[PDB]
Amino acid sequence: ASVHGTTYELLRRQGIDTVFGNPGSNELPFLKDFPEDFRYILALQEACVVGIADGYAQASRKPAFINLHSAAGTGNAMGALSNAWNSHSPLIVTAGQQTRAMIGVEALLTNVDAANLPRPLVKWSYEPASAAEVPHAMSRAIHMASMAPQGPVYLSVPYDDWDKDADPQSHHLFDRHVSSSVRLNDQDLDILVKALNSASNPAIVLGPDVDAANANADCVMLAERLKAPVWVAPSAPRCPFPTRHPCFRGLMPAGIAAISQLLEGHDVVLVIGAPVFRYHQYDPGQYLKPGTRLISVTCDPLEAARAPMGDAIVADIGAMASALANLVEESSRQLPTAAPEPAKVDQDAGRLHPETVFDTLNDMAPENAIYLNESTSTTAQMWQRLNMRNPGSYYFCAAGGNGFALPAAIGVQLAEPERQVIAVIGDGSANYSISALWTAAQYNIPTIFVIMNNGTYGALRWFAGVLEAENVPGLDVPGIDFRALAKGYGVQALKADNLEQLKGSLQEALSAKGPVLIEVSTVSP
Amino acid sequence: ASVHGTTYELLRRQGIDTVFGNPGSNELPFLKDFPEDFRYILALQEACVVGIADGYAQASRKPAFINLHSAAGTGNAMGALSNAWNSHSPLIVTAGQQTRAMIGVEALLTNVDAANLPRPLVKWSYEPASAAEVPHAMSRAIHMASMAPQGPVYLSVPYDDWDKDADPQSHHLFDRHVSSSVRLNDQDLDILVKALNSASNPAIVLGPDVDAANANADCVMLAERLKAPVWVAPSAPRCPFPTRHPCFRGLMPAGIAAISQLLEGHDVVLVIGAPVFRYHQYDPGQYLKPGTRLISVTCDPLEAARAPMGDAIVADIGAMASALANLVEESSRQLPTAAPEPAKVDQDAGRLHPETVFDTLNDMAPENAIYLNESTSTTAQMWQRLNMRNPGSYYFCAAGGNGFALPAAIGVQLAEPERQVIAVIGDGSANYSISALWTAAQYNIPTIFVIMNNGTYGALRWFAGVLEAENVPGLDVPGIDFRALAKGYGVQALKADNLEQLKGSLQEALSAKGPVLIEVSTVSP
Amino acid sequence: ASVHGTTYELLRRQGIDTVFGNPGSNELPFLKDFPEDFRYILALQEACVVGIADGYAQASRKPAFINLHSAAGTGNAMGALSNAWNSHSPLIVTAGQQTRAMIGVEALLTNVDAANLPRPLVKWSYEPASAAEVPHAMSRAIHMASMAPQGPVYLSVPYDDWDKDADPQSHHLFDRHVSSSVRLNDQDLDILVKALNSASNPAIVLGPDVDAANANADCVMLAERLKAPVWVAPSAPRCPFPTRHPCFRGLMPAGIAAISQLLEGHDVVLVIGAPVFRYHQYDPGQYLKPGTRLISVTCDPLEAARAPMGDAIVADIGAMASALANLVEESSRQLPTAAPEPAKVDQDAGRLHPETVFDTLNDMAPENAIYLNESTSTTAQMWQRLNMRNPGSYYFCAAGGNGFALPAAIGVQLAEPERQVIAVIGDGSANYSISALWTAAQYNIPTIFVIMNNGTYGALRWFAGVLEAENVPGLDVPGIDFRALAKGYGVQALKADNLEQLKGSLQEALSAKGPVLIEVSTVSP
Ligand SMILES: Cc1ncc(Cn2c(C)c(CCOP(=O)(O)OP(=O)(O)O)sc2=O)c(N)n1
Ligand SMILES: Cc1ncc(Cn2c(C)c(CCOP(=O)(O)OP(=O)(O)O)sc2=O)c(N)n1
Ligand SMILES: Cc1ncc(Cn2c(C)c(CCOP(=O)(O)OP(=O)(O)O)sc2=O)c(N)n1
Ligand SMILES: [Ca+2]
Ligand SMILES: [Ca+2]
Ligand SMILES: [Ca+2]
Ligand SMILES: [Ca+2]
Ligand SMILES: [Ca+2]
Ligand SMILES: [Ca+2]
Ligand code: NA
Repeated sequence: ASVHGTTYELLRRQGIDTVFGNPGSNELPFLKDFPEDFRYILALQEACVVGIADGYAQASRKPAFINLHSAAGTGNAMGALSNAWNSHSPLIVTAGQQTRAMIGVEALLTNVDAANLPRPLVKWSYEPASAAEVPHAMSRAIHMASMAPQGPVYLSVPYDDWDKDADPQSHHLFDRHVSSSVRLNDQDLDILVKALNSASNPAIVLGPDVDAANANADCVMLAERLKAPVWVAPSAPRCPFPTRHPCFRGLMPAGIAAISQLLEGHDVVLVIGAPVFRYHQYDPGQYLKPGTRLISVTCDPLEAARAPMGDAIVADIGAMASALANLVEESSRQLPTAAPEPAKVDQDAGRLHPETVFDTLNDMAPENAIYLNESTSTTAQMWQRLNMRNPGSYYFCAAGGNGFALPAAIGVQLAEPERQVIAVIGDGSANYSISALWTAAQYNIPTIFVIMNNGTYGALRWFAGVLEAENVPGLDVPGIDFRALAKGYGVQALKADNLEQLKGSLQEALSAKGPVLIEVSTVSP
Repeated sequence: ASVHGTTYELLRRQGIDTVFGNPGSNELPFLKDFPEDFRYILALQEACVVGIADGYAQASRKPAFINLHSAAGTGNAMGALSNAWNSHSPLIVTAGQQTRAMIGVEALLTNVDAANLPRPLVKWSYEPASAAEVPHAMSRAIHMASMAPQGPVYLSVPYDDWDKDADPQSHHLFDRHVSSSVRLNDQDLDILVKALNSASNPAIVLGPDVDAANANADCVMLAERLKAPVWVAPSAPRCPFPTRHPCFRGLMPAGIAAISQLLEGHDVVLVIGAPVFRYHQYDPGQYLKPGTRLISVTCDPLEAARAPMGDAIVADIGAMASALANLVEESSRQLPTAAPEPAKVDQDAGRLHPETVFDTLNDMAPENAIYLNESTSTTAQMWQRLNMRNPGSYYFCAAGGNGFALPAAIGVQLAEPERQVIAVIGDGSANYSISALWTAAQYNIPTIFVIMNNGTYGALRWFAGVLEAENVPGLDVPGIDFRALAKGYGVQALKADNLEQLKGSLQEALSAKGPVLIEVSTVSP
Repeated sequence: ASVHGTTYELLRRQGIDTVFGNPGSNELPFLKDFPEDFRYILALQEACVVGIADGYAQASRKPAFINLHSAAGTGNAMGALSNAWNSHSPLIVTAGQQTRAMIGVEALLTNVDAANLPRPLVKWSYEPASAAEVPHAMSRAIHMASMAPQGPVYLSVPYDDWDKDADPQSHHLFDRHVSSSVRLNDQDLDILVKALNSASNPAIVLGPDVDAANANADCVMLAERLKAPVWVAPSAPRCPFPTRHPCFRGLMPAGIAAISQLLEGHDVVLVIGAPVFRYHQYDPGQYLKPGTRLISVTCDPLEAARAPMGDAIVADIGAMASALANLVEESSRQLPTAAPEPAKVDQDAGRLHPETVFDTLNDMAPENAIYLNESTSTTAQMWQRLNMRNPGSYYFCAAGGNGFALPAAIGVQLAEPERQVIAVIGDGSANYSISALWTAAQYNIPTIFVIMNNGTYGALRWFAGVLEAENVPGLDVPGIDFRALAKGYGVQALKADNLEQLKGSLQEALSAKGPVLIEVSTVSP
């Protein structure tokens, strides 16, 4: 067998059947004779390729396979890898290298010092020392991406390797099963459970790895047993809990003092599947108030090490959530009371308030819709106004890097063909990965893109106000016609200048058979 | 003085007056109170920011200053840095970091292990250990980018540093002058000159660092004195010689055997300002034939070390070209005969052959036009058909990374307001950095963009044919309306489906007062 | 509180009370006002410092704290870190940096790009962005070294940081408890247990992480229940099993084909706490024979990913060994039969055969002796001839790097004051870290050093024979007087030229009150 044949066999035996890519010359020997059981998803720029793959991996809860071109293609994807690192996304990033005989001379298209290029945003990064090693290196990449804590990995392959003979012993790779589905030992788990059972006023904080593990339902059982309020950890990349459940208390503010004040009076705070914590604004004060102690369950040693307070347990979130939910006592305390609905903001017949947009989406969207957020000044309102009952219903750029949601929404829609994806993206953010629209058109992936057009980088105006910074350039983005961009890439487009038009546009989009972009004129901040 | 005030003073004292950027939260404390004598050029995605800055630096022959956001913004620019590394572009890349007090916790927007992120594509990469060090670190960045061999550098700055007090001793930085304008010692230079004077059939090969040094005219004098044919080294990022001068012989083929065959019979081959050599296709054979010896003058130790043959001298290209041109004897040999004009290809009333497009551009464009090339299957024809008399007249992605020419053409046009820039970009390549169009519209930078639309990644079909690779996915890019994309970003747009319309479109574009995009229907390969 | 006071409080609250070091100027602000409850162990060269700390950490099963000087001191320790990486040794390596105000100028003693220096041999490597972050960075280092898979970490601290004010919120660091004591979920653990219970001819292979976890006794119970033979994985850094237990089968040969042949006929091979596998010689063939399947339990994702065959589970070795030992059925198969004693080799009245030395050690040493091995040509005989009943009884350089055993034996003896340590070290290996002898003398740490003096690098002669390599220089090390070296560093020294003198020398050494070196004249290979 060739390295080509052996590697595609390994991939299919490990459950991989899709290549997200933008091709180049070093990759043609890999892509040729493309197997009939695989499918290739082209995107026009590598941030788009990786964003699509990332949404697909996060929603499908399985690794996604990517093929990029050498250093320039890898480099174009590096901002997307920033986000994937902070979402623990299992991404297998492969890139083609020059033929081994010209790597030394640094021929055009040589990826120099290739393994160092995507560092520090990958868990593992490698270029094999010979062609026959390629399948074994691919096996390493698959497992490194997939083991807890999941994350992106990188493999560079000289183009001449694919046609070489494989090692006959590579067959031992095909059916390897690697598990990290582990939980705390019984003795120590009993100590934790007793601490939770004994707490007088526990609180629960959940992060993205809960949703990645599909631990959401177990966390609902845990919160119901403990009679405990539940928040989402700050800067949330995913939604780990039903947002209208009576225990839900919303998105935590991303500040040190704000969080310790919120937790004041809670004796035990159990954090599951989050860093402790993804603060943003500097809001100095106490990490925790006297009387509060914190216990974190995390799948990532790096998160456990860097928490500034609390105890930690490094284990699989699915296994731990299941065990805790099933072991804790039912407390005799009263179940928390559901938060009241948000108020309707006043809305005239002109430009839309973001609150109106989210209320209207909540009214019109299916109950199993999936939302993505890159409308960066409106996140708090989004979290208050969308009832997200089901797992896998929300994604936000985990590193804060714009350019995620537009492509990721396409990947999510590919992963979840029966759940309508609705990406709510600001006019600023829409540009970073605009060409991803083309992939939705070409493959008829029926994502709805809602562009919140207020003419400015609103979240930067917000932060400038926090800093009391004046005379800052570069904050306005006038003069973009998003319907023309959508037409450019073959996507049906609508505009909503007022509420009547927003309702009409959403009704048309929801009954369309392909992707649709709606440009919404929103109020300037 | 604050670090902010001191750093802008250093920048202006070192000749920097423009910030190319896409802002974020960590950068607002740098950008605030933006000085009145500076200008800020916004682009909508970081590949665009860096491409614009790169074109500006290459055309202006001076460093360009960039400001990006943390890891995600830096990462989005990494493919652009691939190209800048191989063009020796003097780019000062700055990125904002989180406040020092939350770097440890890895708050949102922390750039983890920041200096390793852009490696291996930068000459120098650093995050200062204290606020007061920032001006001194900026000084290092300026000089590292600017000294031979020029190239990109990276500086990460915690956002809280800018308001801190500067070191009063930072004033010693402001007027430092650093020179690398050096040439081989007299004794050894005399030996080289005697070898050139003695040669029976010398040849000259020129690379991009000739054009970067503005050594072009000196190289013309040298070639005229030596009566020697002149080629351009393969995979050429710039044009180092007048393309209708009698000595000019065109772009070398990017293959080992092809080059040694071309040089056969030349006893001494003098390479100036090029790697030896940027081959692409694998074309194995002799590096040089018996009877040919090679001497390379390069500004880059890495190029001198990796050449597989020849002697080398590491020195400034401007200083060496001037010295050689003025020291060599005038040979009594006959001056080489100019190459004949290319033939007109047959052209019917339908889709355009690329050769027709280039002939028409050559007929209609001003004599001091500047061209950029990202029409990757048509490079050889472009080189044959455009008379480029002047320095600074051609740019092509030096690492082969698509996404350079569209933004770079804007930067070049900014650098050269009196020379009409015409970027010839394939339909595939146009997408990588499409949002750069917006910057041309907003700042009214009157670049002309000629989109060669053949529906496919033609150069990849070419390489697949070289490999005899079949059943490759992802090679076609149907369904893009470039006039709608241009309208999306505010750029006037025209379409040319035939030669009559191409002439009309070019006449309109050349008399327009702002940027113009022309979508040209070209023949499918 | 100062950073100094806060950091020593963190250290003592996390169980650290000893600093292994070689001081320098950048470290004096850390070491000053040294707390009375700590002790400082000086060694004369940094390979020695780290080797001592490594033996201490491995034997004490807890992290060891090291302080080295800047880049040169860190660099001198890098070979020792090679070994520590492959033994999963929890080492907290700190090094002093220049004052922040001169880092930029690169004053003498600046550690440039410090965090990259010990890479790739550390799990985590960092220099804090401010003085107030130092305690939090130290907390990260402690936990990163200590969490599974344990390993070395690196922290660089500018010397001016220690006297700065600490953050009052650093107290939350002091009592953090971080656990990685995890095991496979119940459902999947039951599947594994059923597979073991069902096996017709199981085999067990154990590696060093068993001994690190003190899982040895659980592995004895497991082997007795399963009625299974037990080997030690190749290139063994530790001894995980009693070597005279009836199930024990010895050290595996370090070759692919040799291992698959050894395992032939075993239907299920359970590997615990080892890489799969640390082969040495290239012995190509089948990784496993038909009929054998492999299951690995490893604490290290990197080991699970790179195994070329088998299933894997990533979990804590102590927790998994305990669970398996207690859950499996007692098989009705007959218990394996103990291996017979090794034969006595013929020995005349002259130079000693290594087999004689090991037999004599086994006869004379206490039953709870601890051995170290850096007599590299005699490892197989050592493993056959020493009855090691107890955990923590054997150490060998895990990366194969000479210079470990001499210092490590001192650290082990410090960790285990009531168990006599006997380091068996070749004449070649003894030189790498010879100055470590001084630390044994100064602190009266009563290690016995047995120098096997055959005049040559015997293991290299062995490998040269495997390669059929001739005319190799540098293999002989004549002319070293080890008694004079021992006298140089204050250690009592004896010589044994024959068996009578070996017995007499060992009797004297075993009844000495301090360290003793015995130079043994062994047969030349
Ligand atoms: C890759 C990248 N570049 C720049 C930024 C900075 N950035 C920018 C540019 C934001 C503004 C986005 O504007 P929008 O129109 O999408 O939404 P709002 O107007 O609601 O903020 S939010 C933010 O953090 C970033 N985080 N990531
Ligand atoms: C960043 C990046 N991604 C992908 C490629 C691979 N690539 C691609 C995708 C080419 C085709 C460009 O198509 P075009 O329409 O711009 O021009 P032609 O049809 O004339 O080739 S040429 C080439 O090397 C690359 N070099 N750089
Ligand atoms: C730091 C280091 N340097 C060199 C070696 C090479 N080396 C050397 C030099 C060996 C010979 C050791 O000789 P010895 O006298 O200690 O024992 P033997 O004569 O029994 O081999 S074994 C071995 O791998 C190494 N592994 N590590
Ligand atoms: Ca098919
Ligand atoms: Ca906006
Ligand atoms: Ca002005
Ligand atoms: Ca094309
Ligand atoms: Ca004391
Ligand atoms: Ca020896
Ligand atoms: Na990098």
